[PDB]
Amino acid sequence: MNMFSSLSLVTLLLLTMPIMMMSFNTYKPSNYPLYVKTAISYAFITSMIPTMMFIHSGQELIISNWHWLTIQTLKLSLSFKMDYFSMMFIPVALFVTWSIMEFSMWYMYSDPNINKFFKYLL
Amino acid sequence: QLLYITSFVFVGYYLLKRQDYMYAVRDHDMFSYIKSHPEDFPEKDKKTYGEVFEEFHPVR
Amino acid sequence: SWDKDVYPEPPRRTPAPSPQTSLPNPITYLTKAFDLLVDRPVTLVREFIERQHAKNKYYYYHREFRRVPDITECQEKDVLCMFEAEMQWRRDYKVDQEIVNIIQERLKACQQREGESHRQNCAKELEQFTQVVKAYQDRYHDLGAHYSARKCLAKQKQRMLAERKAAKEA
Amino acid sequence: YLTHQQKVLRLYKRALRHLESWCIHRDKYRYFACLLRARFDEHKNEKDMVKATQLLREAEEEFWHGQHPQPYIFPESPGGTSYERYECYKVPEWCLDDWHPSEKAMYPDYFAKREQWKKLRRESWEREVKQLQEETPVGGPRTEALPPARKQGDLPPLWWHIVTRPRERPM
Amino acid sequence: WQEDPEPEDENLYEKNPDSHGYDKDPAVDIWNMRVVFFFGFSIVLVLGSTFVAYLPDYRMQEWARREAERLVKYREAHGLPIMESNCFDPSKIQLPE
Amino acid sequence: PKYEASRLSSLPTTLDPAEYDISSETRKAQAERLAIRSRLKREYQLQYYDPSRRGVIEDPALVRWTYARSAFGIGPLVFWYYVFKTDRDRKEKLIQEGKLDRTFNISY
Amino acid sequence: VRDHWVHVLVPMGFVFGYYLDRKNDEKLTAFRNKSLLYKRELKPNEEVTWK
Amino acid sequence: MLKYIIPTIMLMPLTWLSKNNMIWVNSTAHSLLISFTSLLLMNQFGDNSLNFSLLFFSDSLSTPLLILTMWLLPLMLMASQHHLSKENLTRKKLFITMLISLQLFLIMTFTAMELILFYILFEATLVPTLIIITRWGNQTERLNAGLYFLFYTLAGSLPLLVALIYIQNTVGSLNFLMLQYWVQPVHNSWSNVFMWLACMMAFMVKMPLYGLHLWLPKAHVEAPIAGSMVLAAVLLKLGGYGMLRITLILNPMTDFMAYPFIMLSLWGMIMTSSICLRQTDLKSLIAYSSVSHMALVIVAILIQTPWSYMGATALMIAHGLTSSMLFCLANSNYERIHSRTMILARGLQTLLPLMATWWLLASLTNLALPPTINLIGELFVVMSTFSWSNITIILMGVNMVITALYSLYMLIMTQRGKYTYHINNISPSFTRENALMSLHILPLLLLTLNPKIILGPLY
Ligand SMILES: CCCCCCCCCCCCO[C@@H]1O[C@H](CO)[C@@H](O[C@H]2O[C@H](CO)[C@@H](O)[C@H](O)[C@H]2O)[C@H](O)[C@H]1O
Ligand SMILES: CCCCCCCCCCCCO[C@@H]1O[C@H](CO)[C@@H](O[C@H]2O[C@H](CO)[C@@H](O)[C@H](O)[C@H]2O)[C@H](O)[C@H]1O
Ligand SMILES: CCCCCCCCCCCCO[C@@H]1O[C@H](CO)[C@@H](O[C@H]2O[C@H](CO)[C@@H](O)[C@H](O)[C@H]2O)[C@H](O)[C@H]1O
Repeated sequence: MNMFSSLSLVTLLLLTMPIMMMSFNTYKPSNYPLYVKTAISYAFITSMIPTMMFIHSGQELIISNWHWLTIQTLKLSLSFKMDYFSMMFIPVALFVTWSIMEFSMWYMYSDPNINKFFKYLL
Repeated sequence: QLLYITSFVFVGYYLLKRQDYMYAVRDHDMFSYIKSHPEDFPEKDKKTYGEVFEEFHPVR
Repeated sequence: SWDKDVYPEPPRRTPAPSPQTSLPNPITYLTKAFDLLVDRPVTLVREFIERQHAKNKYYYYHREFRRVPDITECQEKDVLCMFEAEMQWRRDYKVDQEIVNIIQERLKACQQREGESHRQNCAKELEQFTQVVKAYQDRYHDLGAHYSARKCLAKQKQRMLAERKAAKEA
Repeated sequence: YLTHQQKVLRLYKRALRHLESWCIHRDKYRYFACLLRARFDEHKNEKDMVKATQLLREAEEEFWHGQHPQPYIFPESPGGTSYERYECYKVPEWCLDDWHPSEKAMYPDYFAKREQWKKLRRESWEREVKQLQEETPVGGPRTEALPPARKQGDLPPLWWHIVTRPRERPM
Repeated sequence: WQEDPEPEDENLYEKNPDSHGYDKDPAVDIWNMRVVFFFGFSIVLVLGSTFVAYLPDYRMQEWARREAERLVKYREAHGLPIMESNCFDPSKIQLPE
Repeated sequence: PKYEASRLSSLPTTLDPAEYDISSETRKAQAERLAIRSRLKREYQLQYYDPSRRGVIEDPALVRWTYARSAFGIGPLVFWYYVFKTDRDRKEKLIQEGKLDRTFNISY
Repeated sequence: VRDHWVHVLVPMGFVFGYYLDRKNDEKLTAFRNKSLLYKRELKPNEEVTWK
Repeated sequence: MLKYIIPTIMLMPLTWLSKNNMIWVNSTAHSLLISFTSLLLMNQFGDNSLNFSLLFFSDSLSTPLLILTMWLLPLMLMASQHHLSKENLTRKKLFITMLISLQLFLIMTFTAMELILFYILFEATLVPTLIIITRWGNQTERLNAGLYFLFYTLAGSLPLLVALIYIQNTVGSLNFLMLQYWVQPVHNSWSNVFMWLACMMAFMVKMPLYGLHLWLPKAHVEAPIAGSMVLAAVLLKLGGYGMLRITLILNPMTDFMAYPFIMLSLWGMIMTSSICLRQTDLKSLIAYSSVSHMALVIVAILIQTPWSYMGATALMIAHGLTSSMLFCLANSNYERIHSRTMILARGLQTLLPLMATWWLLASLTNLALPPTINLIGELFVVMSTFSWSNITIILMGVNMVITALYSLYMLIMTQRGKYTYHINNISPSFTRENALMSLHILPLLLLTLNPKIILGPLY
């Protein structure tokens, strides 16, 4: 449970970190695309763990971590569904995106706004 | 400038006295008339909302 | 941390491991790594924080509202009585909204918990949800944005008159 | 506005390009291109200009029927896949005037050379305006053609925005 | 008539390349940037966002939930309906007719 | 098969029968058009190339355009009125009769 | 200070405004500790329930 | 409310007694301090409104509008001080005084308990607003814009006064707390039909209702930047706030009386959104955009559902920041090229990269990208009008498409494409301008984290 739910959220939080670093906390413009590509490759690894737990025992869960708003009898919460479809799609999407960013590091090499290009892909 | 403020306050004070007096007189007149004419100002019998019927108008 | 009667969960049944393979389970070794590298340092930080918390124990309380006369007992246009009744009715309305929210949370937890067997195993929750929504609908539905205890009463009396008529024609 | 000779030559080029779009293969295109040329060479010496205009009009009717619906377009030609692709990177040179002095300090050699061009522009302008006044008839220009410089040290009138335009691949 | 010609537009950057755009006088310009940035961002936005994040149970929606939990517990422990259709007791209502 | 022009697909210039019969009158008109274009081009260029100019070159044609442009009224309201009124009368009738399902409808 | 004395005007306006808002509550104390909802017995050192 | 009234009044002596070169620093700094203290109005209770005195109160409807009002004053000061730089000192101080006097009337208007007091303050806002437009607008037809704005308002507001005085005679009071308990149903009669129209038409003109909206684009094209900012963000919402209050005493007659206005609103929002696709003046495009957005607010108020009122409150706040930001963006271009023609200065992202980002964010909120409070408000109204009648989803959905089309069309036309060759005075964005844009969008986006404080009393 605790490893499954923590690692499935780490996959998402890891992807946002290169976006947060654009606020200049610890930003290396020299190779931002390498930084973005590395995070995608690490997110793919972290997502393979809950996928493996699902394939093993069929473990599925819902995370409703933050109560955002309640409109009378309609409670809205930030809620994540780690189920069959998400557990299988996320590693595939990250694997394909990992190749595309690595391809992009060569295809868009001369674009003067390559950094923004990788932020937009992310 | 000082005489401007003083003149306004001096005149204003007396105007406020007559103002407050005239509303006191109006109220004194009104209550005397109600006491002299109890038949025109009956103490109405008041129902609670559990007893009174109000139509419901749904907002759908 | 919460009342188990308000937010019940059935007892949990986890099967034991039963390997039919000589290959090691990667999840078992990742689990041990997670315990050593994640949980224990996390637990150590938490225990330090709770030790600070125990040195400064102070309390807060759940506010209790005395009951006051309802709008049914208020003389017409008597705003002092109407005001207290209206405020009480508004507090009750918010409470009934959260009662429905509790029952909906029960239903949704059961649906996820029961998996492919939810349609059969969540019947009791479905029934309780059906009843509270019906009661909630009767009390508060169709009042409009300018709702009030007065309008709420007018609706109940309209419902009561329709029920009295139907019983008479029987 | 276009002469008869210009219309025939434009049609020949346009017809050949669409024929290539159809043929694709170089050996096949070479064969049919020569046949197409022989159709133009047939009526090359037509001196009856009413007949010549009939030939062109039918030729253009033939072209419209036989044109490729998706002809090949050079990537940077109008309508091509790279047309205007690099416009976002073209920045006009007046933008450097607004650079902060610390930015200009990063390129001391470049900005000293830029000042010489700006001085060349300032000192030339009056002679350019005067040359255009002297050479423009009373009614004003009848065409858009601009003249060369006529003396030594003069620059051709209205040169700045041609000479200092952005590079086609500016970044 | 006799009238002044239209003034030419002025670029604040020509005299003051460091201009923040608030004033032609550089000292005033810098002061005006500082009050806007400090009172605007450091105080209202940062402290105002913190103040809003910690409002004490805005409009009792947390109290309502606790109170709902208390009533659901009590009513189910005593075999009572979670919620009744009637908002007000019928005994206190006198219907017409 | 001849070309049929449409509002959204014009006749090609190579197929336009008036492009091949160009007389002295037509040529004179084209020269007059080129002269107007050239005169405006020069007037624009003497300002655009002026090294001392900083600003916008005001275009009277643009100003005339915006000025000219800045210078089916009950039927759809009536139409929409009857669509919504008819729908809501039907809906209200069913609720009063109980024939409309509102089992879980407690948000509005 | 003739340089910065004007910067106390809006702050003083707020203090005066705050004080006058409080004085107005002193005129609206007819139901203090008398509403059916909140009425109670005074604590031993209490003069009034709110001010 | 005296803790807000008095310090606002003191801004006047502050401005007049400041050193000549400190008038913008002092007024801006101290108006920001007033704005900070306005957050004390968030002490809202679940049942009762915050009732200060016999004159003023603050519930969850007025509080967000108050905070928006007092936030907007320093922004207007920042936005105005550049184009007023050549003005002589006394006329600058008079201009700032009008803005301060506008804040004074507005915060009193939003907090009055008694409806005649609300009426007088509601009417008093006309004077400084009219003076700001006719005295400090640039063009000849600012005089006509003033008369249209003045007389559209008074054509509706005088019947409202007669109705309000009539209601007090019949009911005995116009205190809004009293009206909540003594309200009686409005029966069918021609007299009540005109009472309804007299109670509502003044607010319809302010919103503005479609068909009574032509004063608005006229006013915006003539107003200086501060005039547009307050007009778009607050003055329109006076009518929205007025309707949300006075509908209390109009039931059940609103049931059938709302239809013609709902039809005007529902169709008008499509008409005005389409008109935006063909507008050539940038300010006029933003003005028509407001009409379309406020049509949703009118529908929400008229159908009177808890969901629609919450959406109306969020839409009113969200539109105020968004539309004010767009006028500020439009004005930043104008202060360079001195034209409002949208097609004049193109490709500005090449020349002003960071201002392009502000344009992008303002456009994204204008088309209501989730989860901006712009979408939250719109979504809640769309939710509620579907229950009112399912067919409305067709008009709501079509309006969403057109809004995205004109919002992005604005962005593509001015920021993308090629830059205009002859426009060579596009100087880099000033710190003042960047701060101004960010002081709109940042609080707007931060409200996504805690939307409940802008959802109003029905929350
Ligand atoms: C309760 C909250 C109140 C918050 C109010 C915030 C207002 C902030 C305004 C700051 C503007 C200061 O702007 C300017 O700075 C310094 C202050 O020493 C002075 O500038 C100069 O004044 C004289 C000499 O001329 C010197 O005493 C001073 O050292 C020098 O810096 C100016 O007199 C002042 O106008
Ligand atoms: C007796 C009842 C009447 C009570 C009156 C109480 C107030 C009396 C104020 C008297 C002092 C007036 O002060 C006189 O006017 C203004 C502001 O003050 C000052 O001059 C002003 O010029 C400009 C503004 O135009 C600013 O730099 C600044 O506001 C101030 O220096 C004069 O230099 C001063 O001589
Ligand atoms: C943009 C503006 C939109 C305007 C929308 C206009 C809506 C028009 C509503 C029409 C209904 C007016 O209100 C109507 O008045 C008449 C007054 O005679 C009332 O009827 C009353 O007079 C008639 C006489 O003809 C009697 O038959 C009837 O017994 C009596 O009650 C109706 O009970 C009421 O329904």
